[PDB]
Amino acid sequence: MKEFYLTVEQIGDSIFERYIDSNGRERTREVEYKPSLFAHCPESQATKYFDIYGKPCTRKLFANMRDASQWIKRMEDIGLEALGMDDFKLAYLSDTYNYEIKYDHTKIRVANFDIEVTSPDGFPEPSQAKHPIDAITHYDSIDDRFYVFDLLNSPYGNVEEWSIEIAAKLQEQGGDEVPSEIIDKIIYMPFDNEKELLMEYLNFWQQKTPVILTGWNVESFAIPYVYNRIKNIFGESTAKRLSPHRKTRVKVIENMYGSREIITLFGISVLDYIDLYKKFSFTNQPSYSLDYISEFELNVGKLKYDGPISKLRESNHQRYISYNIIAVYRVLQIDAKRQFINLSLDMGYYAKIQIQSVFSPIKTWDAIIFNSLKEQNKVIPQGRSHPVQPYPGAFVKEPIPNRYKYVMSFDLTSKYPSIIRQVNISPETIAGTFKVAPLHDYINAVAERPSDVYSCSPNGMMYYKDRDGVVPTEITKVFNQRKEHKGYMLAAQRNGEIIKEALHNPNLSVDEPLDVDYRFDFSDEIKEKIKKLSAKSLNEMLFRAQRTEVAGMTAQINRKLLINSLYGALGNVWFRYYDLRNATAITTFGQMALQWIERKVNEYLNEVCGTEGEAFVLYGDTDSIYVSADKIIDKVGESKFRDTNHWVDFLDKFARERMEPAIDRGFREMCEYMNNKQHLMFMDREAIAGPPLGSKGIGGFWTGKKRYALNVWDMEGTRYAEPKLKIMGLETQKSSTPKAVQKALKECIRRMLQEGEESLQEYFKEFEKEFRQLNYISIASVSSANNIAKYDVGGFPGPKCPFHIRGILTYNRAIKGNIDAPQVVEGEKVYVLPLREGNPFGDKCIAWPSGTEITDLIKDDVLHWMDYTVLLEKTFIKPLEGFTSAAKLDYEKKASLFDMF
DNA sequence: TCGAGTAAGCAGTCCGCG
DNA sequence: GCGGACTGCTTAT
Ligand SMILES: Cc1cn([C@H]2C[C@H](O)[C@@H](COP(=O)(O)OP(=O)(O)OP(=O)(O)O)O2)c(=O)[nH]c1=O
Ligand SMILES: [Ca+2]
Ligand SMILES: [Ca+2]
Ligand SMILES: [Ca+2]
Ligand SMILES: [Ca+2]
Ligand SMILES: [Ca+2]
Ligand SMILES: [Ca+2]
Ligand SMILES: [Ca+2]
Ligand SMILES: [Ca+2]
Ligand SMILES: [Ca+2]
Repeated sequence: MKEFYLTVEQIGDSIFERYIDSNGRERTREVEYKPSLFAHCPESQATKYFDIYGKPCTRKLFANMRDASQWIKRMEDIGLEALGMDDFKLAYLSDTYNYEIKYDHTKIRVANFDIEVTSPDGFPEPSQAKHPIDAITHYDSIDDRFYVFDLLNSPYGNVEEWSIEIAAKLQEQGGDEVPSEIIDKIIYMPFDNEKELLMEYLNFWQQKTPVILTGWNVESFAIPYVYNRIKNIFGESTAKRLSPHRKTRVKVIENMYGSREIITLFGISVLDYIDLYKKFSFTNQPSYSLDYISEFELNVGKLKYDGPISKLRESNHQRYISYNIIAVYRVLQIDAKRQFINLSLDMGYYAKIQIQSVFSPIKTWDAIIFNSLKEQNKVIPQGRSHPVQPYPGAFVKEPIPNRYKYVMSFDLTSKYPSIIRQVNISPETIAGTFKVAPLHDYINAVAERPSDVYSCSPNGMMYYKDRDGVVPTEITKVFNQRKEHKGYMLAAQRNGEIIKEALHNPNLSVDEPLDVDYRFDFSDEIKEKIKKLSAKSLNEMLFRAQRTEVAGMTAQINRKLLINSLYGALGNVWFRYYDLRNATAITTFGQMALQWIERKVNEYLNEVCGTEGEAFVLYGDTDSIYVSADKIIDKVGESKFRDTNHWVDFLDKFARERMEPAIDRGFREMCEYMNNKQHLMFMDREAIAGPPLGSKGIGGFWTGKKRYALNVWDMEGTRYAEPKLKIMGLETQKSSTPKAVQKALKECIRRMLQEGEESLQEYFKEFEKEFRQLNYISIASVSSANNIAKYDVGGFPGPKCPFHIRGILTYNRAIKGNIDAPQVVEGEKVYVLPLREGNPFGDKCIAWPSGTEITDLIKDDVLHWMDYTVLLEKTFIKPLEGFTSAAKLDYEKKASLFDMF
């Protein structure tokens, strides 16, 4: 096989590399790598190396990496550019793997671990590591085994061995319900002292050294705790055995308020799953506890136990160990679904970076572009310091707040990357500038043509047209990958809807789910078989279809993120190719594109309707336009349609056969106006929305910018079995809104859009009447909590203290002394509840850590003093009032003359 | 919240507005 | 009571 790296590090003048050799075996080597850098040279000197602007360079080969680093410093002292890849390990990878890397994931050791630490006196701080590590579960992907290290004897209690027999039994048998599919994969090792546990763990680690190391909060807790505990018991040298090269660094992570330490393990790639999840899941969760995320992702029940976790080992060591094992498995289950490890490997090997650098799109793109340029013997520029400066972004149209009955939307494929490609925007393609007119003049095609030679953006920038820039070339490659995966995602989505339709008429029989590839649209034969399957088989297929859709979503949405982040990197001062001229060229072109096509669509529809100055485009934000289709429907007349699906078909056909060609003509003209390199503004129909035929539903509404709701029947060619609410920006979509209130507001919206005013009124009246019965957690607001100390003045709120911070201060006063009280953690999220006048907490609200029950001794008081009236007004009535005023509806029935009878 | 970007919404504080 | 100046937070794209 072709060789591929696992990890790479620079340690002084050596590159240390772990890799898979041509026979599929893991190897390690130390290489005295001699890096090269570059300086500009005269024309007279013959060279094969040129910088991205075509200026000749001479290659400097250094005796070692330290000499090269020192040369860079001396060049700074002289005031001359030192060109080339200054991150020498990336140059090493480029030289050693000068081909498209094909990797075999089955040869990569992926380790997933979790530790337990009993701590009677609060949270066990990893920097101190003052308490025994009393359990480690470490899953190894090559062995496919869970290795469980269990401490039986501790200063906090001696316990009996964990029983795999009890672990496997149902909870109704007094067991722990460790899933049957992993029971045979557990290798259980009890220890009568912590020193032998840790020594054995290190020997195990030496034999099965992780390449990818993951888990939940492993970077912020487990890794520093293990390292520091081992360091405390044995000394530094023993702790450094967690690194295969025996090198570690305490790394200080900081943001704007406060800093924290992590431990860099040289020769390991740590991908903490909480951080993978935050970057790649496109959620914003009220809590990031593993129990909360597991429930959300997997629909598994919370791991229940009596008493605090600090007393679980002594009271129920059996459950303690079983829950440690289950926690490790839950991360594996989340990854089986979301596939973020697969994503990280894919993108890491594509860019030729340390796999952990997938968290940094700047590093990822730096490597991709470097490797691309190096293939042509071109030399990358030196990175430079820039002051942070603002620059303009997207245009957002101010909508007229209203109900909107029939709506069709249109959206550009990968807009900003497509602009980069169309205009040919790159560091080395800048051709000059032209005299800019107001944007309005370009939008209305009255400004003089910018250039008859170069490709232009309405910010004044001109670009070469003779050859693609490196940014366009490389963004296109990742875009094409994205397009492939989006195809699989949408097919799986369409397939899911076929199965949902089939579930209306399930067959009474015993059978199996069909063995099919859900990434491809079901054939006629598969569809006929589906119509004869049982509900059980259909539901199994639906689950599999949905999992395939999720896999496609991960692959496509994060490649979209990567290419959009290349645009973003152009506006980040740490990017080697930072240039606000190019960042602004993209955003300003984007503004024009939106408003240009708004004009073109209005013009087209006014023509086919025989009107003048009528506004068909009701809204647009950044890219998409939303078009009112009322007049189109009315042109034929609602009575002509047999059912909802008939007018959806009609609008689908109208959009595709009439509107899209007009939009295409419109953008082709804009391309010629700007003299762009290639027409790539492909705006296709997105949503078709409206009320069910014959209903009193309103279809949709806008309250303002970034705030709307639509009842959608078809989305990008997926025809839903049941209509789907597309709600953007409204409180239903905000993690700060209480769970039960999201649910209620969503149902109010559903009733508004699908059923009408009377239906809304019936539901509102009931919610208002019954909501005090809702569980306190489900009606609590959520907020991130920053700068708690800044507003703490002797335990009381300082000037301008935020409401949620005031709540935390109230909580802190209430738990003074209470030893079984969780502390609110700076920068994490809290639940927040209002409190009625005269409550014993002495303030108008209280807050506590999100994802948790509030501690027992104040819970009864919070429940007794909760201000349901304020809660309802702020979280439910106020937002609903906004929805209904915008939609011109009443959520309460107003008096009429009929009341007199 | 270490990790690409800007636009813009709403909650809440403080305090003016005769 | 509502709105502007401001901080804080969270969303749309
Ligand atoms: C979602 C998102 C968009 N944008 C910008 C760049 C996008 O091209 C532009 C429009 O956003 P979108 O329409 O959400 O996405 P897209 O056009 O890139 O891809 P597609 O519609 O094919 O799924 O807004 C960002 O800069 N960052 C982001 O995270
Ligand atoms: Ca635990
Ligand atoms: Ca120490
Ligand atoms: Ca788009
Ligand atoms: Ca599309
Ligand atoms: Ca059937
Ligand atoms: Ca969009
Ligand atoms: Ca099209
Ligand atoms: Ca889309
Ligand atoms: Ca009490």
